[PDB]
Amino acid sequence: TGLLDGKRILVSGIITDSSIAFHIARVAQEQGAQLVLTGFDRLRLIQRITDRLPAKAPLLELDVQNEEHLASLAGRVTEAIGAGNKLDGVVHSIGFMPQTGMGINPFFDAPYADVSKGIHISAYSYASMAKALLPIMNPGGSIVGMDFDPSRAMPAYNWMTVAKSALESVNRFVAREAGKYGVRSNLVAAGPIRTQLLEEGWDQRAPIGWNMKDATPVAKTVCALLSDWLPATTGDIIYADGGAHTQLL
Amino acid sequence: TGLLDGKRILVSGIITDSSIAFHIARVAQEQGAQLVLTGFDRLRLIQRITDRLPAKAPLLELDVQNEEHLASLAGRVTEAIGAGNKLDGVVHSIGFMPQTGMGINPFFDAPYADVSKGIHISAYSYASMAKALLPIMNPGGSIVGMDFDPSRAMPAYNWMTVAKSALESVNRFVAREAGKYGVRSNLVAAGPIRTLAMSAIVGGAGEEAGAQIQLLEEGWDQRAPIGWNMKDATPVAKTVCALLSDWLPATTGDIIYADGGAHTQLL
Amino acid sequence: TGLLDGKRILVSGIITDSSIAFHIARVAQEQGAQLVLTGFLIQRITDRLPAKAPLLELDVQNEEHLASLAGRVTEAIGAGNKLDGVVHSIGFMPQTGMGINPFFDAPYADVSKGIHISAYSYASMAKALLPIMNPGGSIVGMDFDPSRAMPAYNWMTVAKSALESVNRFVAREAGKYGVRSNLVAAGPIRTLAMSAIVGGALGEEAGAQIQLLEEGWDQRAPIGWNMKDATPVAKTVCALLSDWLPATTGDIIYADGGAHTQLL
Amino acid sequence: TGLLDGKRILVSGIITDSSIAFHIARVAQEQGAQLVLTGFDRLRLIQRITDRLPAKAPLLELDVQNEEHLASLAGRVTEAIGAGNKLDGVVHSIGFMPQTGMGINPFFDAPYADVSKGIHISAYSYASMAKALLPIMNPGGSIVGMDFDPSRAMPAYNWMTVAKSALESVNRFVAREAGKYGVRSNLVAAGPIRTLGALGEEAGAQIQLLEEGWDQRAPIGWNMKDATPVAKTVCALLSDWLPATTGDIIYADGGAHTQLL
Ligand SMILES: NC(=O)c1ccc[n+]([C@@H]2O[C@H](COP(=O)([O-])OP(=O)(O)OC[C@H]3O[C@@H](n4cnc5c(N)ncnc54)[C@H](O)[C@@H]3O)[C@@H](O)[C@H]2O)c1
Ligand SMILES: NC(=O)c1ccc[n+]([C@@H]2O[C@H](COP(=O)([O-])OP(=O)(O)OC[C@H]3O[C@@H](n4cnc5c(N)ncnc54)[C@H](O)[C@@H]3O)[C@@H](O)[C@H]2O)c1
Ligand SMILES: NC(=O)c1ccc[n+]([C@@H]2O[C@H](COP(=O)([O-])OP(=O)(O)OC[C@H]3O[C@@H](n4cnc5c(N)ncnc54)[C@H](O)[C@@H]3O)[C@@H](O)[C@H]2O)c1
Ligand SMILES: NC(=O)c1ccc[n+]([C@@H]2O[C@H](COP(=O)([O-])OP(=O)(O)OC[C@H]3O[C@@H](n4cnc5c(N)ncnc54)[C@H](O)[C@@H]3O)[C@@H](O)[C@H]2O)c1
Ligand SMILES: Cc1cc(CNC(=O)c2cc(CSc3nc(C)cc(C)n3)on2)ccn1
Ligand SMILES: Cc1cc(CNC(=O)c2cc(CSc3nc(C)cc(C)n3)on2)ccn1
Ligand SMILES: Cc1cc(CNC(=O)c2cc(CSc3nc(C)cc(C)n3)on2)ccn1
Ligand SMILES: Cc1cc(CNC(=O)c2cc(CSc3nc(C)cc(C)n3)on2)ccn1
Repeated sequence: TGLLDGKRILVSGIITDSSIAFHIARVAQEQGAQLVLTGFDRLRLIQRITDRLPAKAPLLELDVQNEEHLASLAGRVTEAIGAGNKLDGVVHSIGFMPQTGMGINPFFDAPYADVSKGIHISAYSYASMAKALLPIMNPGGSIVGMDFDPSRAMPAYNWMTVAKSALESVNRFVAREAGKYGVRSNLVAAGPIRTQLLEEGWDQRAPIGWNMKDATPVAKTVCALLSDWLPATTGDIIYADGGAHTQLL
Repeated sequence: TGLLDGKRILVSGIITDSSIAFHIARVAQEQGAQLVLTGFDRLRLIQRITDRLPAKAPLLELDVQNEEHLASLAGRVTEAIGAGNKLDGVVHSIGFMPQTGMGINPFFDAPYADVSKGIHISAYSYASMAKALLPIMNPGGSIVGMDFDPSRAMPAYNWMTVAKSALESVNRFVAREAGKYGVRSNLVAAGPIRTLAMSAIVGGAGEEAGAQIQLLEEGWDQRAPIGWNMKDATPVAKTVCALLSDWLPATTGDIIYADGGAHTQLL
Repeated sequence: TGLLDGKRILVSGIITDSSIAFHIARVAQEQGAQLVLTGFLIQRITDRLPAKAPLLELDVQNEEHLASLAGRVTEAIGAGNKLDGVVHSIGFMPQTGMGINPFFDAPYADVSKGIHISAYSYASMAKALLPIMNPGGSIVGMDFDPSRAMPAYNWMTVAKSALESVNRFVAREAGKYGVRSNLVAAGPIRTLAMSAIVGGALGEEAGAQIQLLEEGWDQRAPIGWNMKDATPVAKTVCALLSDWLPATTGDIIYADGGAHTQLL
Repeated sequence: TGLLDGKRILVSGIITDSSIAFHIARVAQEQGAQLVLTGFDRLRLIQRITDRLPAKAPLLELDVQNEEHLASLAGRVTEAIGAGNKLDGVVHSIGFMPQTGMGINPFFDAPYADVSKGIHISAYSYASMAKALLPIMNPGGSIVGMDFDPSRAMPAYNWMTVAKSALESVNRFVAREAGKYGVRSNLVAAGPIRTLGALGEEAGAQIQLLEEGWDQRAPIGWNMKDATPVAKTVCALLSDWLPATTGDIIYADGGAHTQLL
C-alpha cells in the first residue's frame, strides 16, 4: 500500500549508487512503482548498479544526444512494460557540463562547443524525452526533472547554472505540450548533494538544515510529484533545498 | 492505510461546505488524519457544517484577533487530543478583507482601519497561530497556510492582494521559528475557487468588479496547461495534504502553486 | 543643464542630513529641480540643502494633513503649476518589530503602525498628489528587498513586501494620469540609526549578526557596496524622476551593487 | 549637453532602421555619445542604414559565431577610437532563432542544431562580447543587452524564450567578471516592438492577442510601433545615473509584467 502502487515509471540518470536517480528509483520501488530504467554509455556498469535496487527493473540504453535512441525509445519502453500498457511517470535526472564550463575554469574560457553539449544534455533533452514519451503516457501522468536554483549567479557552477536557467524555461513549454495529454511537467530544485563555502552556507540558510550526504528527502519530493497528491501543479518548480532559497542569512 | 495515518492535525477556517478548509478536512480524514477543528464567531452554524465531514472532530472557538483565544489555544487543543499528545499538522485557512478593501471600491478609498483589520486576519495571524501551536507540535510537523499569488496586481482583489504579499513574507519568518522545532511552514497558492465571498463578487455584490473577476477566472482556465475548475476545491485540498505528509520533508518557507500551472504561462 | 531641469518635485522623509531623502533632495537640486519638502526642527536640516525650498508638515497617519496636502503644495508652487515628481522616503517600525526582539513577540498594534507608515502611506500620498501631477510625472518610493527573510529586519521586511504590492496597485491608478510609480530597492545605508547598531547599541550577538549581513552585501555585490554612501541611491531615484525610464512602472529598480543577483 | 556627452559607446545589432539598435544608436548620438557600430553579414546594406543616423560612425564587421572576428574586435575598436582611448559603453542588441525554433513550428519539432545556433547568437555571445571588450573598457563603464521577459511561457516564442532565460543567467555571470573592471552589466527587457498574414490565420490571431495584451496590461500603455522608450532606457543604463545596478534587468515594457489583467 505505497504512494505509487501500480504506477509504471521511467527513471533516467543512474550512473552510481550515489546518483539522485538511484535514490528516486529506490524510494519509488519501496512505494510500489514498477520501473523502467535508462542509462547512458556504461550500460554493463549501470546494470550492476541497478542490481543494488530492491526490485529487478529493465534497463534501456538512452544517449539523449542520439536521435536514433530517441526515435526508438517509446517502442523499446512498450516492449519492456508490455503492449497495451503506458507510463504514468517519467523522471529526467540527467545533467552534464564539460570541465571548461563548470569548476575552476574562468566563465569566459568555456568554448561554445562545450557549452552547447552541456545545454543539449541538461536542458534541451528534457523536451526530447517528453516528445518521445508523451505518446505512451496515461492521463494524470507526471514528468519530473532535476533543477539547481539558477535565479542568482554563484562561483564555479558557471555554465551549468546557465543550462539550469534554460531547463526551467524548457519545463514551462513542456507543460504546455504535456497538458494536451493530461500530463503534468515539473522540476525539483534540490540543494547540493555529494553524487565548500557555497555548499556549507546551505545548511546555515536552511531553516530545517541541509544534509548534502542524504539524497532521500530529494527522492521523496520527486515521488510526491509522481503521485496523485499534487494534481494541480504544472510548469512549476518544487524546492527540496531545506528552504535555503527563502533565506538571505 | 492513508497518506496521513495517525497524524493529529488542526484545521482552521471552515465556515461553509464550499470552504477550502472543509475540503482539506474531508481529504485529511479520508487519508486517516485525526482532526481538531477551529471556527470563528458562528459556532453553532459551523458545528452543523462539520457534522457533514466523514468523521467526528472536536470544534474549538478561535478568533485570531482575540488575544485570550490565542493564549488559551494550546491548552484547549491538548485537552481535545489528550495530555502527552502533540499536533503533527496545522492548517491556516483564514482570510478576510472588508468591502472597502476589495471589489468595486476604488483602491485609494480603503480606510486604514479596514486594511489593518484585513492584514491582521489574513497575514499577521499566520504568525499568531504558529506562536501558539509550535510548543505543542511534534518534530517532522507541518504548518500550511492558504495564499493567492500576489506577484502581479489585478483588478478588484486590491488590498487582499497586498495582505497576501505580507502573508508570503510572514511565512518565510515563521519557517525560521518552526525550524527550531523540526517543523516546516509553507503556503499553498490556489487558483480562484467559488467560496462564499468569491460567488458574491462574481454576481456583482458592482458590475465592474464582477466583470473583471469573470475575465480573471476565464483567463486562469485558459492559461493553465491542465485547465482550472473554480468549482472544484479537491485539487487544492490534496496539495495541502501532500504538504502535511512526510513526502515534502525538505520544503520550508516556501509556496506550492495549486493553480493548474496558470502562473507559469502568459497566454 | 541638469537631469531634472525645470521639474517640480515633492520630497518627503528628511529627518537628518544622513536621511536618504536628504541626499535625494540634494542631488535633485544639483540637477535643476525645484523642490517642495514635507516633514514630520527639520527646517535647520533642510536649510543645509543647496537651494531654498518650502517645508510642509505631513504626518502620513493624519487624515487632515493628507486632505489638505494638494492645496498646500499648490500654494507653495504657485497657482497653475503642477508637480512632475513625488518621492516617498518614509519608513517606521517600532523596536518590538525590528531589531533584537523575537519575531513572535511583536504585538499587532506595533506591526499595524509600522505597516501604516511604511506601506499604506505610499497609496495615501499618491491619492493626495496625483490630482496635481503633470502627465509624464513620476512617483518613487524606497524599498529594502524583502524576497527572502533575514535576521532582525523581521516585521520591517513584512512591511516592505506589503509596500511592493501597494506600488503595483498605485501604478494602475497613476497610469490614468500618465504618471509612473516605482520603488528603488537600496542596499543597507549607514543612517544615524544604523551606525549605532554597528557600534554596539543592539548588543554583542545581534551586532555581529547585522555585521555579517552588511559585510555579505559588499561581498555579493559585483561592483561592491559602500553603506556609508547614499549618493548612488539618490542618483537612482533621480533617474526614475527623469524622462529617461519612460516605459517603467509598477516596478522595482535595485540600487544595491547587484548583491540581490548573486548567491555568493 | 547630453546624457552621454563624451562617452565612447559600441552598438551592435543594426540591420534595418526598424532595429532596436538603430534607435539606441540614434538616441545615444542625440545625447552626445561617440559611437562605434558593429554589423553582421550585409555590411553594405548596414552602411546605407547607418547613413540615416544623425552622425557618422565607423562600422566594423562582427559575426558573433566567428572566433577570429571576436579575437580581433578589441584591436579594431581601438583603431576606430584611437590608441589610448577606451569604451565607456557596449550595447548587445543581437538575437536569432531559426523558423524551426520560433513561430508556427511545434515546440517539439525544433532540431538541436537550430536551437544551438539560436542560443549561440542570442545568449552565449553576450559573454563573448564582454570577454572581448572588457579589456578596453573604462571604470564606471556599462554593458547592456536586450531581453524579452521569459519568466512565463507564451505561444510562438518557444526556443527564443528559452534563449532569453539563458541570456538572463549569462548576464548575472558577466556582471561578476565586469565588476573586476568597475563595469556594470544589465539587460533591458522590452515589450514587443514591430521591427521588420505571413504566419497564417491561427498563429496570426494568437500572436496578435499576445501582443495586444501588453497595451491592455501596461498601466501607462504600450506602443508596439515605437522603439524610442526602449532606446531611452538603454541610454539611462549607459549613463552615470544607475551606478549601483548590475547583473540586473530593467523592464521597458509599460509595466505590463507587473499586472495580471
Ligand atoms: N548533485 C547535486 O548537487 C545536484 C543538485 C541539484 C540538481 N542536481 C541534478 O540532478 C540530476 C542528476 O545529477 P546527479 O547529481 O545525480 O549526478 P549523476 O552524475 O549521478 O547523474 C547525471 C546523469 O546524467 C547522465 N547523462 C550524461 N550525459 C548523458 C547523455 N548524453 N544521455 C543520457 N544521460 C546522460 C549520466 O550518465 C548520469 O547518470 C542532474 O540534472 C543534476 O544537474 C544535482
Ligand atoms: N477562494 C479563493 O478564490 C481563494 C484563492 C486562493 C486562496 N484562498 C484563501 O483560502 C483561505 C480560505 O478561504 P476560502 O476561500 O475557503 O473562504 P472562506 O470564507 O470559506 O474561509 C475564510 C475563513 O476565514 C475565517 N476568518 C475570518 N475572520 C476570522 C477571524 N477573525 N478569526 C478566525 N478565522 C477568521 C472565516 O470564518 C472563514 O472560516 C483564505 O486564506 C483565502 O484567502 C482563497
Ligand atoms: N539601510 C537603510 O537605511 C535603508 C535601506 C533600504 C531602504 N530604506 C528606506 O528608505 C526610506 C528612508 O529611510 P532612511 O534610512 O533615510 O531613514 P530616516 O529615519 O532618515 O527616514 C525615515 C523617515 O520617515 C519619516 N516618518 C516616520 N513616521 C512618519 C509619519 N507618520 N509621517 C511622515 N513621515 C514619517 C521620518 O520622519 C523620517 O524622515 C525608508 O522607506 C526606508 O525603509 C532604508
Ligand atoms: N522586436 C521585439 O519585439 C523585441 C522584444 C524584446 C527584445 N528584443 C531583442 O532586441 C534585440 C534586437 O532585436 P530587433 O527586434 O532589433 O531585431 P533585428 O532583427 O533588427 O536585430 C537582430 C540583430 O542581430 C544580428 N545578428 C544575427 N546573427 C548575428 C551574428 N551571427 N553576429 C552578429 N549579429 C547577429 C542581426 O544582424 C540583427 O542586426 C534582440 O536581442 C531581440 O531579441 C526584441
Ligand atoms: C570529465 C570531467 C568533467 C567535469 C565537469 N562536470 C561533469 O562531468 C559533470 C557531472 C555532472 C552531473 S550533473 C550535476 N549537476 C549539478 C547541479 C551539480 C553536480 C555536482 N552535478 O554534470 N557534469 C569535471 C572533471 N572531469
Ligand atoms: C458585503 C460584503 C462584505 C465583504 C467583506 N469580505 C468578506 O466577507 C471576505 C471573505 C473572505 C474569504 S478569504 C478570500 N480570499 C481570496 C483570495 C478571495 C476571496 C473572495 N476571499 O475574505 N473577505 C465581501 C463581500 N460583500
Ligand atoms: C534601536 C531601534 C529603534 C527602533 C525604532 N524605529 C526606528 O528608529 C526607525 C527608523 C526608521 C527609518 S526606515 C528604515 N528602513 C530600513 C529598511 C532600515 C532602517 C534602519 N530604517 O524606521 N524605524 C527600531 C529598532 N531598533
Ligand atoms: C518566419 C520566421 C523566420 C525566422 C528566422 N529568424 C529571424 O528572422 C529572426 C530575427 C531575429 C531578431 S531577435 C528577435 N527577438 C525577439 C524577442 C523577437 C523578434 C521578432 N526578434 O531573431 N530571429 C524566425 C521565425 N519565423
